[PDB]
Amino acid sequence: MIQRTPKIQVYSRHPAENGKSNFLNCYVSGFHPSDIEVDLLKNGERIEKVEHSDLSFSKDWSFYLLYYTEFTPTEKDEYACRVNHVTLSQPKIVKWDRDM
Amino acid sequence: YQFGPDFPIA
Amino acid sequence: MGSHSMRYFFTSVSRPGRGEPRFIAVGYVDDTQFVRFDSDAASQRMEPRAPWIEQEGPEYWDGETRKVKAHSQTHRVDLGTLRGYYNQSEAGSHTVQRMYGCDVGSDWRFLRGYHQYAYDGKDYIALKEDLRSWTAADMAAQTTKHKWEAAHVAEQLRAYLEGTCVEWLRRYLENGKETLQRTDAPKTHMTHHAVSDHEATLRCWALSFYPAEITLTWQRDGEDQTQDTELVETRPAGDGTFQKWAAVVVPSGQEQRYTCHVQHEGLPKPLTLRWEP
Ligand SMILES: [Br-]
Repeated sequence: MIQRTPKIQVYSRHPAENGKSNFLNCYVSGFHPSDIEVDLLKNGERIEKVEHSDLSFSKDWSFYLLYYTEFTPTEKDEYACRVNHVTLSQPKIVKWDRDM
Repeated sequence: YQFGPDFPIA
Repeated sequence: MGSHSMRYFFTSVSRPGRGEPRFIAVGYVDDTQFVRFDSDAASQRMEPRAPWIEQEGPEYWDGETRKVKAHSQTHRVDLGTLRGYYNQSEAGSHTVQRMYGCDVGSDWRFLRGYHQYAYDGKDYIALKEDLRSWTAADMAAQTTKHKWEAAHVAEQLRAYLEGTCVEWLRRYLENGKETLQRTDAPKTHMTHHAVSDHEATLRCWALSFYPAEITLTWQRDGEDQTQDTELVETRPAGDGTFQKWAAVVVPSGQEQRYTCHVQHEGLPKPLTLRWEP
């Protein structure tokens, strides 16, 4: 079987400003097969109220999903996306960088 | 509006 | 306005340990999802995912649910068939994907149709652009091709793709026009990040745009530059719009030589951004 590992971007919907409500996105794409686990973390802890898009795929058959949650960013809170997929020997954690 | 009434099996 | 598409995407994943395949179907007009079906959801119905489809009446929802359920059963069968064609074990999970749809051009008439099918994430069989002939990747797909030729499947699909498909695409485009026929041009800006005493990164941002197609390119003194650049994949904002950025690393003090050029359907002429602070 072709196995393709996920690309991951972690980003806010709006420009980040401390104290103002926003949405934190984890966009996973380019993967195959479709089974994938994705959590959003705040200070290393799993966020419960995370939703995701309906599974779709690109021109090359690879899958993509957006996972997201409301959040109110601050100066010292750290956020990240944690992904597991059959192609990863351990979960991959990608930290949110507000300039990316 | 989807194609119908069904797709043929492979 | 410009060209438009209607597309349906279907994924089925076998569950060899217990039960039926997982089946997920999504429908789009352009870059806007408007319907979903998920075999694991409670409704067991085709469901709306844009406001402008909610006005369709019960005969529409019953018909779409009927079709999508039948399709799921076809993929259920195919998963068994293909496991046999490929002499695979009953133990593993496998995947079927199908996409089909139609485009209308700038004249608002039929432009093209498509129907493609994949097994385990690889091409299996596809309708050619002529809507009359099939591309089969291997001898398993060749068997399917002979099945579908004998059953005149291409004729049936062509009739849908040239007629019904574009008639419903045009209906959706009108009923959803407030959003579907609005172009949202990218909101652009540039940021500046020192990387050392001698170099800086310029990052050109395109935000809140629709449709998704966009081109960002850097120029130095009016000539395209790809060396020392980075471009991220276009990504969904979550509110139906998209985002992208491109960046270039430049000698500090020379920022003003560099221009970011942004092309998008919502922009009558391309935008040019320059750091002159
Ligand atoms: Br299973």
